[PDB]
Amino acid sequence: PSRFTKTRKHRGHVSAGKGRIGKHRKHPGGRGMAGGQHHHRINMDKYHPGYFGKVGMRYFHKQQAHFWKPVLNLDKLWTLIPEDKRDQYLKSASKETAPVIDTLAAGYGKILGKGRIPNVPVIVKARFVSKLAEEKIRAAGGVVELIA
Amino acid sequence: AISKNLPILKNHFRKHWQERVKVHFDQAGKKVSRRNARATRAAKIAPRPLDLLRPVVRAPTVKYNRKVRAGRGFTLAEVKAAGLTAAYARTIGIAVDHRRQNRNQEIFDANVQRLKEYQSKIIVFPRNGKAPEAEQVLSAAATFPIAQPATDVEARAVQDNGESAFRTLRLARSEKKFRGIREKRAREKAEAE
RNA sequence: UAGUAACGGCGAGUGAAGCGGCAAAAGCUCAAAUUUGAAAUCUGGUACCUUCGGUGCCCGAGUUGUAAUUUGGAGAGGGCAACUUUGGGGCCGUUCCUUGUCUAUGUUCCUUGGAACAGGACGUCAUAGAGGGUGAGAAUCCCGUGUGGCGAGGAGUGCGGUUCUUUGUAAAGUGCCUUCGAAGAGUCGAGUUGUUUGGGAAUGCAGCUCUAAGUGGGUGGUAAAUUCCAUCUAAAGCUAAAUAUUGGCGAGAGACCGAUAGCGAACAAGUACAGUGAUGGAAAGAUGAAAAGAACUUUGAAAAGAGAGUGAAAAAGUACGUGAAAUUGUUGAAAGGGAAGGGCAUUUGAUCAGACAUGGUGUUUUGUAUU
RNA sequence: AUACUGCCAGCUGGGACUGAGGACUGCGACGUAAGUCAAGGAUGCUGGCAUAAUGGUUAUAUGCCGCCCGUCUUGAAACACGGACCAAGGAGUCUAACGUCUAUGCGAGUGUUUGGGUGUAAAACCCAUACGCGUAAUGAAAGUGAACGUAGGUUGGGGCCUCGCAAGAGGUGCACAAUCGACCGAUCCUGAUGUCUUCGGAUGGAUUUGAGUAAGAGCAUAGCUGUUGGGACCCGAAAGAU
RNA sequence: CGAAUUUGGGUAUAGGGGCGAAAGACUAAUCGAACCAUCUAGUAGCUGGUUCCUGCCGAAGUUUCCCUCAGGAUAGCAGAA
RNA sequence: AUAUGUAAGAAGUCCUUGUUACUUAAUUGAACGUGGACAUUUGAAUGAAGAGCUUUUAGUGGGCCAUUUUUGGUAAGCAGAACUGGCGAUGCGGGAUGAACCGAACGUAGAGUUAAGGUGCCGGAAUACACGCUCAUCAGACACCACAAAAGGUGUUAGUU
RNA sequence: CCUGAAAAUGGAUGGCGCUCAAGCGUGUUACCUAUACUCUACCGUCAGGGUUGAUAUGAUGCCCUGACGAGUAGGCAGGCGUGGAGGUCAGUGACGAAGCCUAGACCGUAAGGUCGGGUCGAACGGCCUCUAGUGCAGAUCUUGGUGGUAGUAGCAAAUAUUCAAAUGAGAACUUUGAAGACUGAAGUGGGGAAAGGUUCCACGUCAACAGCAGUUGGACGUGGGUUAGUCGAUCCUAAGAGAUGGGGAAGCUCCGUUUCAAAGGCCUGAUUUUAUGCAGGCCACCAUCGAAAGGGAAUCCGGUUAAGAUUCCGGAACCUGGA
RNA sequence: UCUUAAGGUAGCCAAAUGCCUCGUCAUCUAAUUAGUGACGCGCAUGAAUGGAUUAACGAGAUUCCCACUGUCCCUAUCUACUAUCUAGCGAAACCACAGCCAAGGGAACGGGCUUGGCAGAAUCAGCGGGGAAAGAAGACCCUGUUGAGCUUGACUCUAGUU
RNA sequence: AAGACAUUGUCAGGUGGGGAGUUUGGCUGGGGCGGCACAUCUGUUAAACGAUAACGCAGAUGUCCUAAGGGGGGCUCAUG
RNA sequence: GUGGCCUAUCGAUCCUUUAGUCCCUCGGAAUUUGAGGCUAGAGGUGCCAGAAAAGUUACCACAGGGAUAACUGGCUUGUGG
RNA sequence: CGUUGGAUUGUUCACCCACUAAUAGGGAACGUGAGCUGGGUUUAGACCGUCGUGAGACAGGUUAGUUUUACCCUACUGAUG
Repeated sequence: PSRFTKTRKHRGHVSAGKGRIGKHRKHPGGRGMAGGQHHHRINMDKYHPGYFGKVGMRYFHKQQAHFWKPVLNLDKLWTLIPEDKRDQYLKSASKETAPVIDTLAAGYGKILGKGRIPNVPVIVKARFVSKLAEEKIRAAGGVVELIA
Repeated sequence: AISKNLPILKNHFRKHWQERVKVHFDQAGKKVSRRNARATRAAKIAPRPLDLLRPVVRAPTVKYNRKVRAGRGFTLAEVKAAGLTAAYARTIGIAVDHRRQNRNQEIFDANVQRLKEYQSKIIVFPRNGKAPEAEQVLSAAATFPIAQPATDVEARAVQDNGESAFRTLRLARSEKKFRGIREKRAREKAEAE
C-alpha cells in the first residue's frame, strides 16, 4: 500500500511536510541514544527514569531453567481437571474420592492462594505452595502434597 | 536522537548487516529436496525403517524434569539386559549410546521393554534366503512412540496429617541454609571440651 | 533461549551458552604389550597373466620396529552343556544420462486484407487448449505439448539367479575368573605480557619465565587449605548427512527492467579510445511479409533532381517502424510610437456545438408493416 | 396658524435587480356562508427569429488593473541566489525491532507455514509435545507472593425497574472519574506457642514504598502515522585508511 | 658564455618517501604530502532541490535543560482519532 | 487609575444524635455521617453556533512592526523589556508609491448601502453652500510620513490698562 | 504670511495646475465607491433533523434544514493520473490498437476524462480490487538535442608573388615554362639518433580531412617496395640489476653476489674378443643480465630502381672458422 | 645597592633596525617627508643570534651631475599589418524575461512598480557610462563541537636507545 | 682475538616532537583583548498581583560560628 | 528548639571510601578470608544538570554565513564643519 | 566665467618656491582599474628591530612581486535608411 502513504499526497509541495525553516537534515540531534545525559536528558528524566547507572548485583552464567517456576492460583486450580470429569468431581464433593491435580505435569511450579475454590476436597501435587494456598486447600478439605 | 514517550530499542544494525542477510526463499524447494532425499534413501535401503530405534530418556534440567523424550541410543547395560551385543544391535538397527548410563530403574525397565518390543516387531532377513519382504515401514519412531509414564491415578483418598506442606518447605530450606553453621557449632562445642 | 546472563568513558553501544522442538544421524583407530617356535610387513627390478591389479624370483627397506592383536565404551599365556556366517574376478538384470526414435485432430466454405494466423458457418482431437514458428490474436499448418512404446552407449555390493568353488587346524559371544589393565611432557598447570571474548581478581590465543602428577589431571563462569561431591579423560588421529555457495556447468521460473531502463556491454563490449603506468571505459537495437534496395527516359561534370518502377504503404528509399519538443524554412492570417506575455469586460474578424426525424395532435398521396 | 421634532398597522407615484421552489397539505385576508385572493418563491398576453441571431472558442483593439518564478528570510520585483531552451531520467524507500490508533479472527488464551503430511511440484490444503507473548507481582537478592466483607464503604454515574393525566420520587446501578479502606511484595518495627537456644516468625503495626490484587484481555495478522539502527528523502566536503 | 658549463643515452633514489647550492622547491600541466583503485553511497547541527488536484482545520519564533548560541530535547501553540 | 486573589449555594444552610485509639476537665471539641425542614425565584448580570477531556503526532523554538509604559544612548530605519494589536501567514478599499498605518479580512455571482479616503482635470464623485484668514522675487495644500528652530517684522487680522 | 531657510543628474502638495483657491480654520449637506454590511441565486463544509414504503431504487438512498467559507509551516480527508497484478466487461481493434499533431466539441472547481479531423500499423481500455522504481520547472540536477549571440569575433607573426600554356565541368592555390624573390653552408641544403609505422613509390575522382579552394596531398581506394660474412645488433664489461649457497619474514617476499657452500672444463693413451669406463695431465674464470654514442674481425669503386642498396649487378679485396 | 648571572665593551646609527619623526644641525635645490655628512638616554644598534670596514664584482635598492632625448610643454606626420567592405569559411563567453529616463517608495542605489518625462520601421562604424556586465558556491572576516601543514613545558602514546 | 662477558629472546623502569593520534570553552553591539551579565544573593530598573531584558545601575557569594546554635532569666541600646 | 532573625553561602551517573544490619550473593554442599549487593554520608565537576585537553598558519583547505566585521549606500549627527 | 607651474612624499592632507586676476570649498557608488597606472596597501620570496622556548606575530621599517574579456543591449558619438 505505497499508494495510501502521505508521500503520495506530498507530491507538489516543496518541503515534503518537513518544514522550510527547520528542514529534514541528516541527524540534527545525534544518532541513536546520543546525548542522553546532555541534551536528551530532559526526555530521559521524564519518560525513562532510572535509565542511567547500575543497582543490583551480578549473576555470572545465569540459567533461567533454575528459576522456571510458573505460578498457579486457586481460582484457576480447578481448570486443570478435564471438563468432562469436572462436573462429577464438583458434585460428588467427598473425601477419600478426591481428584488428583498434578500441577507439575500441568506445567506449573508454585501454587498461590488467589482465593475461592469450592468446598470439594482435592489432592494437589505441587513442587511449591504458598501458606494461604495450603490453608485454603485444607479448608476445602483436600491436601497439598509436595513433589519433585 | 531521542524523542517522545517510547521504549528504548536496541536494534543491532551498526555493522554491515546487509552482506549477511539470509532470506529463506528456498524453504519450499528445500522441503521438496528433503522429501526427495528421504524417498531416495528409502528406495536405497528399501526393506529398512529409514531410521534407528531410539530409547526413552528423561530431560535433564528442573524445568523439563517432568518430560520424557527420545535419547540418542540405548545403554550397553540396556542392550545387555535385552539380550544383544552392542555391535549386533547397531547392525540390526538399534541405536547404541556408550556414554549414557542408567542410574534409574524406571528408565532401565522402559528401555528394556522398548528393546524387547522392537525385537518382537522386526524381522531380520537371513544372509542367504529368499528375502521375504514385509511391506517396509518408514519410521521406527512412529511405530514405537514415546509415551509419558502415568505418575498417579485420577482420584485417590485425602491423607492429611497436619504439616501444611509450607512449613515443610520452609524448614527444609532453613536446614539447608544453616547446616554449615550448625556443624560449626557442633565441632566447636566438641573441640572446647 | 535472547536483545537475555554478561561486557561497556556501565556512555554510545555490544552480547553469547546450557536446556526445549526439529533437520540429519554413524561410527571409530593409532602410541603406549615379546609373534620371538621362526619380519609373519612393505617399495622397487626382472618374468608370467584374468592388468585401477594378481602371482615366480631377486635386491632393498626394516629390529633405533614393519604385520596380526587391544583403544578405555574397553581390552589382554585358558578351559564348558544344544550354538550364524564365510569370502573372491564375471553374466542376465533393481538403478542415472550423452541420450535417439515413434505415437491425435481443418489448413473445409463466405467476408476483410498484400498476407487470415481476423470475423462468420460447420467440424475434429483433447491424459495434447504449455510455448514457439509461419506474410496479423493459429489446440486442430509446422515444431512441439500430453500419454505411452521401442532403442546407437557409459557407471556396476543400497542386490535375485547363474559363475570355479570353499585356501576342510580360516574370524567373532556368557551362567564360573588364576592376573592384570601399558593410555600422549617444555605438555598440563602457575606467573607475566600483548591481543581477543559477553566471560567479569583475567574467555580463547600467542610470546617469555618457571614447570608437574599418578585414585593423577581438567572442568564445575568471584580470587584463596578442605570433612565430601559431581562430571569427563587432554597435550595423537580418521569420519558421510542435514549446513554454505554474488564462481563454474546444466535446467526451470518471476506481480522485475524494457535500449538514458536492465549488467559497463540486447550490437565485431571490457570492444573503440585515453593514460608512461596502475587503471579508466563509452556511444551504438527496429525498412519491408518479401529487396521486390528503384529497370528505363531526361537535366546535370557529378552528387543528385524530375519522371517512371517495386511495394499494402516510398506519409517505409538504406541519411529507412509513427517520427514529439526545443529550433528552423515557406505559405496563410494578424498586431507592432523604448519589450512581450496576463486578469475582468465588451466589440470586431474568424471558427463552432446545442428542439425542430420525436413518449402528442393527424392527412391538398413527396417517388403508391400504410406516405 | 407655521416651524422643528416624533409617530401613522397614512395615501399617491417614478426606476432598478431577482423569479429560487414545482402532485393538493400551512398560517391568514375578503358582506362571517359555497368561493376568491397580493396568503409556505411568476405568472398572463404578444412579437421577431429558428439562425451563427444568442452564446462558446479564438486573435486583435479598447478602459482599468497586472514587477519573475523558485528559495532562504523579520522583510524579495530586487543592485540576493538557481534558472538560454526542449525532451527523457530525477529525490521520505525497503528492512529489523517497536509506540498510538483502527479493522479482523479467536479469546484466558493466542500464533499452522522451524518442521512434518500432502499437492493440480515455491501455491494450496492439513498436523503440536514445544516456543514466544499473555494469564502475578515485588525485591539488589535470598525469597515471599494477591477476598476481615454481597471483591468493601462514600460521591457522582448512562441504562434498566416501580411509578400518579403533564412534576419529579424511589430502587438497582455496568463503564468511568474522586476519595476512604482491605489484600500481595519491598522497607522499618513489636516479636507467641515451640525450639538443632538460635533458629523458625505466629500476632500486631508504621506521615514509608511498587511498573501490583480487588469477576482476567490478550495473542496474531493487516493499514495509516510516529521512532530508532541501517546509504536511509536526493546531491554535496576539507579529510582518514588499505 | 671554457666552465660549480651545456646536453644525449644508460643507471640509482618512490610518497610521511625521495630529492632539494633551500623556493615548502621538484617528484609526468598534480605537491605545506603525487597518482590509481578500494574502504565509500565516508560524515555534514551546513547550502541546494524535493514531482497531481480540490476540501476542512491551522501555527511558532516563547519556557526549562543542554561545550547550549545556525542544533536538539522538553512544555506551549496545531491536526487527527 | 489600570491590572489582580476569593465568594455570590443542593458537595448548600439549621436540630435529643452516631463513630473514633485524635482532642477535651468533661458526649466538651474535630472530622465523617444516619435520620429530618427547604418547588416552581436553588439565592447577582450577560453569554454559552454543546460540556469534561483522553491518546497520539506535525511544524515551530532567527522574528519584526504599531498608539502606550519604559531602560541604555546625543541620537538612529539603534539596542533592550511593558496587559495589547498586527505583519510573518493576508488578499481587498484608502494613505500616489510602501509587510506592519486607516478601513475592512476573502466561496462564485447580482442588486442596494457604506467604511477609510475623497468629489477642478487626470479620476468615479458638488469649479457645492456658508463665515473668515492668506498674496509668498524659496506661498500652501491633511495623521503614520517622508522634517525645521530660537529670535524677529506699523505685512495683515483678531485680542487688556 | 514673510526673514531666519545653504548641496551637489532635472523633479515633484502624486501630476497638471490652483490665488473671494482647486490654500488654511470651521460649519451644515449632497454625491462617489471595498472581496465590508443587508437581501437573493448557486457551490462546498459543518451541525441538527425527517424518512420502513405492495413493485420503480445497492437508508449518510431521498429529503427538510440553519450556520459558516482568508491562510504560510503543518495535519487530515475526498479524489485525478502512471507502470505492472487478480477478477470481470464472452470489453475495443488490421473494416485500423497504442502513440503523435489539431487558436474543433462536450464534461469536471480541478487534477483530468470523453469525442471530431489528420498521421500510422498491432495491440489496448472501463469497472471492483492488489501493488509500486507512480506524476517535475527549477536541484551551478543527469544524459542527449537545440538556440539567440551570428553570417558576428575572426581566418593580420615567419619580406612575395606575377605572366602564359596545359589538364580539367570548374584553377589565386595542380603541372610545365618565364620572371621576381627567399633560406644564405650552426640553411628553408644532404644525412642520421629517439619516436612514428608504411607516412616511402606508382596508378584513379569528389564523400569526408588539408579552419579559402583544390584537378593537388603525409587524405581515400588498390597495389609495389626494405636483399649484407664485411653496416648494426649479436660478443664484452661500466654505473648498476640479479639467480644460486645461505640467512630473514606468517607470507607475498627481503637481504646477499662469493659470501660460515663437497660449487667446473680440453689433448692423446684408452678409440671395438670392453667403454667415452680409466693410478692419463693442467689446474681453479669464482652465474647471468646491463651500451644500435663506450670496447670491437673484416668492403671499396662504378652502375642499376617508380620506390632498396657500403646489402643487388660488374670489377677488385679483406676477416673469421675448418684434415 | 636590588632584580636575575652580568650589566652593552670596541664599534655603528633616525641605518634595510628610531614610534616620537617630515628628529636637530650642515650641505645639495628657487623650493627637498628624498640624498649625503654629522649628532645620539639608541621605542627596540652592537660584536661567528657576528660588530666595523672594505678594492673588485652586481639585469640588487637609492640620491645627484653631464650627455641625450616626444617622458613632458603639445602635439603633428609617415610606413607596414589590422580594424573596414567583399568571396569563401566560420566559432565562443554570456543569456529569468528583457533592454530610454527623473523622482518616489521599496531589502534603505529600479529595466519593470507609482507619478511624471515621453515615445516611430530597419540599421552601420566606434565607444567604454550603465547592465551594482562576464570570469570563480569570497582566498579577507566570522561561524562549524569541519580539516590539514608546522611548533611546543598541551593531552595520550610510539620507533629507536639506555 | 673474545668468552660465559658481549649478542639474542621476554618483562620492567627511564629517555624519546624523531614520529603518531587528538584537543586547544561559551556569552559578546563582528571576532580578539577585557569582563562574567556562565551557578547564585540584596536594592533599583520593574511601569502598586506574579513574571519580565541589555556587557543596565549600586553592591555581594564560594565563607564564618561549640557559639555567632537551643532554652531560660535579668537588663536596655546610639546619642545629647 | 529538626542549626545560624529572614532573604545567598553550592554539586549527578560511574568509581572510590566510610557508617549500618553483620542482612543478601559468590549459582556442586562451606571453616574461613576476599569480593559483590542493600540504606545513609564523604572524595567533584565554579563551563557550577557536571569533556579528560597547548599553540601557530602571511603555505593553507572545506561547509556555510550578509544571522557577522573590513567599501559605498541607508538612519543618526555625539564629534567635525 | 576662471581657479595654475613646480621641490619633497605612493600619499589624501601637508609644507615650501613662484607665477597669478585668483591660485575657493565640495559632490557625482569617499565620480572615474573591460579608462590607464600599480608608487602604496594587500598572497606567496627575503632582510632587520622588538616580542615568542618554538612554530610564528607586529596599521613597525625595508626589497622583489601575472592588473583578463565587449563582437551583445542601452547611453553616447558620428553614419545610412
